[PDB]
Amino acid sequence: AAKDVKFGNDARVKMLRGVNVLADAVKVTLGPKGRNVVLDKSFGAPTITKDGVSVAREIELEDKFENMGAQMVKEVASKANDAAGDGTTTATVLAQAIITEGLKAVAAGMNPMDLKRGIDKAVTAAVEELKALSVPCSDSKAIAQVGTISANSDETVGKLIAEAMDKVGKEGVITVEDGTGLQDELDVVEGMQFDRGYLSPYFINKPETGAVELESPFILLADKKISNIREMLPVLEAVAKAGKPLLIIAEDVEGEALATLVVNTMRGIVKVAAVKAPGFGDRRKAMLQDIATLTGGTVISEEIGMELEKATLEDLGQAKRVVINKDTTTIIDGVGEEAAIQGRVAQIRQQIEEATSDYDREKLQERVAKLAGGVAVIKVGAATEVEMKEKKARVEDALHATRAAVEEGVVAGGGVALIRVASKLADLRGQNEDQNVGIKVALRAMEAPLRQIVLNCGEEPSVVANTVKGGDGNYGYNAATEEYGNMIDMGILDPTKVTRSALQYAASVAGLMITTECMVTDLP
Amino acid sequence: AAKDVKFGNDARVKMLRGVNVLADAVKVTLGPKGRNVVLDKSFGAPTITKDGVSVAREIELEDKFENMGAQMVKEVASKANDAAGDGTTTATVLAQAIITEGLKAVAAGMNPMDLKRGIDKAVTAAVEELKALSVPCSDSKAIAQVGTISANSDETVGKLIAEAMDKVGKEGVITVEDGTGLQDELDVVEGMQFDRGYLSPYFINKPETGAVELESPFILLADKKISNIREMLPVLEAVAKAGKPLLIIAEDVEGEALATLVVNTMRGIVKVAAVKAPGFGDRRKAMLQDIATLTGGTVISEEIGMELEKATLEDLGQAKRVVINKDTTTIIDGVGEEAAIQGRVAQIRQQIEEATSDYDREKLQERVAKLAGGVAVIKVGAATEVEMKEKKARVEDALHATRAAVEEGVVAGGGVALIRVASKLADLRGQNEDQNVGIKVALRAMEAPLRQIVLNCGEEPSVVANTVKGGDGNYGYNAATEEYGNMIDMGILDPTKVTRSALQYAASVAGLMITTECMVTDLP
Amino acid sequence: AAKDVKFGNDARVKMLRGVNVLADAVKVTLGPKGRNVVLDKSFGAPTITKDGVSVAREIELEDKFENMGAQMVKEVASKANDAAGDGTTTATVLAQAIITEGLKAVAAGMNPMDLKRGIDKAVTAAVEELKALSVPCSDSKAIAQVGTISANSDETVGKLIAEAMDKVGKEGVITVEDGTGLQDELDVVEGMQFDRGYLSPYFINKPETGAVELESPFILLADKKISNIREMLPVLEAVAKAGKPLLIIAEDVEGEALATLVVNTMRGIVKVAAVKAPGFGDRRKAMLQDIATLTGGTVISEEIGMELEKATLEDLGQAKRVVINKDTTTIIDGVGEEAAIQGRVAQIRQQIEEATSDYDREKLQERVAKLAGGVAVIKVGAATEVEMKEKKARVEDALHATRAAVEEGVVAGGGVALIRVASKLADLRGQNEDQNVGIKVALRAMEAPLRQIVLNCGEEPSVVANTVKGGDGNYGYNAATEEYGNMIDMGILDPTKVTRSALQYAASVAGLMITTECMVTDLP
Ligand SMILES: Nc1ncnc2c1ncn2[C@@H]1O[C@H](COP(=O)(O)OP(=O)(O)O)[C@@H](O)[C@H]1O
Ligand SMILES: Nc1ncnc2c1ncn2[C@@H]1O[C@H](COP(=O)(O)OP(=O)(O)O)[C@@H](O)[C@H]1O
Ligand SMILES: Nc1ncnc2c1ncn2[C@@H]1O[C@H](COP(=O)(O)OP(=O)(O)O)[C@@H](O)[C@H]1O
Ligand code: BEF
Ligand code: BEF
Ligand code: BEF
Ligand SMILES: [K+]
Ligand SMILES: [K+]
Ligand SMILES: [K+]
Ligand SMILES: [Mg+2]
Ligand SMILES: [Mg+2]
Ligand SMILES: [Mg+2]
Repeated sequence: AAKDVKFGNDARVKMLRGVNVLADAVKVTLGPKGRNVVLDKSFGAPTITKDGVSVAREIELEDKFENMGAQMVKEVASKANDAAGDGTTTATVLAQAIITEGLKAVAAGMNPMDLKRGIDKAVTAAVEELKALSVPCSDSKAIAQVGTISANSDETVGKLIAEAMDKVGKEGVITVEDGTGLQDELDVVEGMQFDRGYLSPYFINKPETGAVELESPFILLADKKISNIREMLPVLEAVAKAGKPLLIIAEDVEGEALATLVVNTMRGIVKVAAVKAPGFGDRRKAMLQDIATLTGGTVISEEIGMELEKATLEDLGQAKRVVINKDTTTIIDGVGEEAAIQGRVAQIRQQIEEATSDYDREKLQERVAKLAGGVAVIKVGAATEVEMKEKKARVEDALHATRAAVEEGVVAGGGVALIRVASKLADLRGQNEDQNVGIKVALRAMEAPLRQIVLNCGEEPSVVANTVKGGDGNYGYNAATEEYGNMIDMGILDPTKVTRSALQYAASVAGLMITTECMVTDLP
Repeated sequence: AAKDVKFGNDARVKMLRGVNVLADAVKVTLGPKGRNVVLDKSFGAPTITKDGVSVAREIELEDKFENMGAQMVKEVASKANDAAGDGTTTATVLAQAIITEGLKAVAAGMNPMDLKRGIDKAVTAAVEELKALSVPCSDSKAIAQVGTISANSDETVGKLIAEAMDKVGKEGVITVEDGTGLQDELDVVEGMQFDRGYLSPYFINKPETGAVELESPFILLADKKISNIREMLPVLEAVAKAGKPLLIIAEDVEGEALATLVVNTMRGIVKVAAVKAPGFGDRRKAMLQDIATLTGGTVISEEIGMELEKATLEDLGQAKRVVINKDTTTIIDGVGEEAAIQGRVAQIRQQIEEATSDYDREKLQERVAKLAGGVAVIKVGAATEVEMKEKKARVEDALHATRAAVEEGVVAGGGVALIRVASKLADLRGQNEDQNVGIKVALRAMEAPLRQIVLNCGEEPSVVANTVKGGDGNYGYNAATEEYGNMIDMGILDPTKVTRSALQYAASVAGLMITTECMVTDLP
Repeated sequence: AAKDVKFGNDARVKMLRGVNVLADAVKVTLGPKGRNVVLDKSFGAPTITKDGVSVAREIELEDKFENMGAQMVKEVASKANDAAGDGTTTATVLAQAIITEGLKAVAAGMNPMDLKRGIDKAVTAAVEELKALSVPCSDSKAIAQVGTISANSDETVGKLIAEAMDKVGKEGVITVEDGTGLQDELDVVEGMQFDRGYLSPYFINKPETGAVELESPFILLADKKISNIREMLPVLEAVAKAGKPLLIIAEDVEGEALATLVVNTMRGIVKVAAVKAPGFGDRRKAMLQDIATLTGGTVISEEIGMELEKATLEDLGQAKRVVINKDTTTIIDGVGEEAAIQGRVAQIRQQIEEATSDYDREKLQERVAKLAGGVAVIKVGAATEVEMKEKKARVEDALHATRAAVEEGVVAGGGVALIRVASKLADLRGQNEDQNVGIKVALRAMEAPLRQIVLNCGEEPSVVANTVKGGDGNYGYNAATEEYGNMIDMGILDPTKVTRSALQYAASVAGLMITTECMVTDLP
């Protein structure tokens, strides 16, 4: 309704103070000597986190102007997280430095939009230099290293991730869940396994109790429910009874089919089992074809001139063995030739890139893996729930970080990257003096991350930053050992993707934020 | 509703202060060295914008009177927007100037209604002088220029629009959507293509690309959803003997029909495909006749005496090719008479002037494009959502502005146009001395845009206004380069329509506003 | 609720101050040098108006008593508007004057009830003197003049109204709507105009812009809906297939009834069209016979001993041409006897009385115009919405004023009429001295309008009032030219009816208001 407006430097100060609250809150978590922030939650017990964007998201201020500022820089940490998954704190520190020096330049009466232009040019150039310094991260050693770094110097996490990426490969899927016991644990499921259980509990064939085993069985795949009665199916069972046991996959299996199926499996004339198909309906309908081509069987598609009632023993798929429990169904191997199969693993790759980003990629690469690779799950150990949350957060951080490292390569850590490219951009100049100042502002702000890392140790940022600028190559400061040295040799690695993204995102919002000559909001 | 009344100068001052708050808020965005305003939003993050009407709309003041003033002048920016789409800020600045100088004139005790009379006369003359100064904007260079100017000196956007307008021809449509990646992108679809997919994936001919290609097919156009194949059948048998494929368009095609159709296209009995009609009921039924006349077939209307069972090969439409994928359908080289096409486009032009703006103009011209011209979409690149808002806003501004240039021609930018016609009206006089004063108020106020453009650079407006008024023709001040020169030669162009509009709209509300002797509102 | 009572002068002051607030608010709009009032509105933008009653209606005051006063005198402006349509401001000023001098007289201890009697007697006499002074207003010159005057010296309005009233005659109907473009436009539809559109768009004939033309067709008139009446129809269809096209008018034509009609106009058996009947159920059936006698056709009433299926080729009416679009239908040159036309015109004349003056007259005069004469519509041009409200208000004012003048004639403007009758009543006396004082109060108050018109110019009202009171006849003051002269020759004319009304209503509420010895209201 009724508004309140402020103009010029008067508004810039309020906005800046607002930025500074969010930034000062996020800064303490930066680097190895960084400390932890506690975020209250109304419903439960509090959460303790070193994760930057988690802290940033929770910040909101009275005094609506300061709040506007904070709400604006919150976006840099949020997009940093949503793109890379690590380095949010760094992106925030960069944003703060840029806003500060930038507004300082505006106070000098320099043209703000021109400052923005200079900054953005400086950033594009710096991004080129970054993409240049990057060296591929391939061998499991380096991977374990960047893993350890994103995890705040927990070696176990890095080595565990290196192992997982080693077993299921890069293309393979890796997920992380809460662990029961205190030790971190890595579970790896190979081959075709999907998450659904047996419809009838009577099917257990083994002293394994819940589990069910079928040796070299035949697999039947149906698009439609058997939900009516057992009428249509038995013609297939008659051919299936000749030499083999049988596995069923469909939409669902109702009583009339199930009970009779049970009675026949009990004596049993032939051993049979039935489970729901893996996913939600359409995706799952797509996954039935996966199971089909994998087992060398054919899907029965109601919407074609193949009828559910008529099917022959050759229509069935074959497998070495199959195992079912309350949770998942498993095929121990496909009997179909790898030419056609790998044809389908390759052809699904055209489906891999799409407007759905990672939503499709998790379960699609899941699909690809289940056919070719494997799926992995990391159970994070902790004593208490408050340790559990933070620990798992660092783990997911390390996972994102390693994926980024693998994808875009890595550059020297400890914030030595940005300062190193900044030294290469010293001769860069713009169209006018204002733009020159903008560039110089950006180049100054790229020192921020390192100075903050040093500062969290309670040491001179000026001195360390200088003695680093005195050096060449990967020479940098090791904050944990509080000594200088070669970063790459010390195994301190920043994934290029996260440094690149953090810088890009910081400059994007700070650039716009320093062009503010007016602010409009609701009344207090 | 207990009221509160104020009279005369006592009330005029409150009104003026409010106006001054709205205007001073909008002004900072004026011109190239103009700056940005931040608008808080309850639901989301704040918005950063250089767009004038965007800032104007958000303004509301506590004091009911001041608020009445602001709420009244907000309309000039709004109408500016609804007519031109650019020049909102300018229209606001003109309104502020006229109001200020006018109320001062009332302080002299002059007759307000006569001041309005004088102002309106001066404006009426100035518009003609503008129509004289306006020169055609045709070549892609000029278009690119006005684009660049309205876009706040982003040349890329200016070139993009000129290019697009070149590719889709006149009557072709150009729209802008949020872009996925950081770079700007121009997409162009030529001819008749609508967004619907094949109903069954089994229809696919010539895979991969999951596309269906029909060479010289028959197009079937149905107003109703297709459930049974009985009603469907005769025409299909007629086409199978015909030697040709068949394309289907309806509200939808239900199971029995799809299934029968799929099985028949599979057996290799007939090559067929089916897609939904393009829009919602009135929209789709309206577009069915377009597609019909384009392909020379006749729509089967249950609501007329054609029933689907009775259908003829002549009821069918024909085309050179049709191509369908999961997303879009395309009709290539329809066989419908060029006569019929220009007939229906002409018949749509009567719908073009329809009193309901925005989407009606947008989606109607869209249809036109599909029949004759082509459609284009400009995707705006940005790192973050706030940058996306700023860039995309500037893009639609540049878009409307270029369209305005094409329609009404262009005049010298930098507001040098208004001052130039104002010098031409210097000998104008009215019926009495007061009206004479009104004219002078208008002519003095036409300097405002230029003086503000200069003022936002932090330079003497007085001096620039003088040295410009000393000159003639298109000689003006370049605010970006902060040096003088010919406006047209330096490519600073104001679309004549937005400049003409800004002035008329400003004058209409301000003229009335200075006639206020009393103000009535609710009590605090 | 708990009340609050005040007695005598203490309460009278409270009433008076409120009256004075309403009045001082309305007065500022009086005469040519009058000014404008701004009225806040919660939902939308504020409203700017010179219209008196509009300002009056919006007034309500905190203090309950002052509010009682204002709320009571608001009724004079309201009744003035509801009767005349102009002269609201004048009526208000009269009321304030009368109330003021009256309360003054009450302070002298005069019997209020006697004062009321004196006032009313003086007024009743003053009306006679007015109708004596009244001169016929006929010629388009005069019409244009009083029109222009009520419109606040906008000549275009006077000319437009004169054009319409000359074109459509007096009895003809005139309405006013918001205009598309900036310029005022007068549209005139001669002959039989019909408000409803075609039910099927396929009926379209040779014209474009979706119009249908039938040359020398037959007219069909039905009381009942045609749906299942499809089969009833053909007996008539035989003549339509024989020699000529066909037109249908009824309650409605449902689906499948319509379709058959369309198909035949397509195949080319018969050219036909169908539209809904004009009005709501009972009103409309009366207008059907009008159309019947106009075209020489006969109404078919299912609700009479006219049967639906059987009708003859001669039972139909004939016309030169008919034209239909989405909005309106038009019948050219009915073949019905002038005997029948003037017969229905004459038989409606007892109905022009219509047992009331208000609701019915509006749409009845519409019917009257449509049958013999013609209808006119004035579209009002404006740049912006706030101007549109103001312009159309003055236009509607001028329209009412012209009709009033034509019916009752005109008298000299500038409020010189009343001051002229006041001189004639100088010898008037009552029953006792108090009543005499009342008479003199009315006569004294009749000077008020002129003195206010003068006062809004910032001139001595006393001086102009005296030097005007010194002359005779139509001698008066022109406030726009600010010099004296003959009023009617200068084209300043007040319709006798509005002055007569203003005086009567003002006297009615003011006479009673001064009789107050006590006031009761709710507590704060
Ligand atoms: N032992 C270390 N010595 C020097 N720099 C380190 C060390 N460990 C991590 N860093 C640097 O600190 C940064 C880690 O920041 P962190 O606190 O994880 O928040 P974020 O990852 O969101 O920036 C990385 O850029 C990394 O290069
Ligand atoms: N470099 C420049 N030098 C001088 N005038 C300019 C320059 N760029 C734009 N202008 C003028 O400034 C005005 C820009 O309007 P803008 O500030 O974008 O808001 P709006 O278009 O809503 O008024 C136009 O008159 C344009 O001609
Ligand atoms: N040029 C003029 N000189 C003097 N009086 C005028 C002039 N024009 C109009 N008037 C008077 O002004 C009065 C009407 O003005 P206005 O207040 O706008 O409407 P109303 O009072 O009828 O509601 C009429 O009595 C008319 O005679
Ligand atoms: F504080 Be982090 F590693 F996003
Ligand atoms: F200030 Be704008 F580009 F309408
Ligand atoms: F106050 Be008005 F011109 F009816
Ligand atoms: K961290
Ligand atoms: K702008
Ligand atoms: K008035
Ligand atoms: Mg990290
Ligand atoms: Mg602009
Ligand atoms: Mg009037």
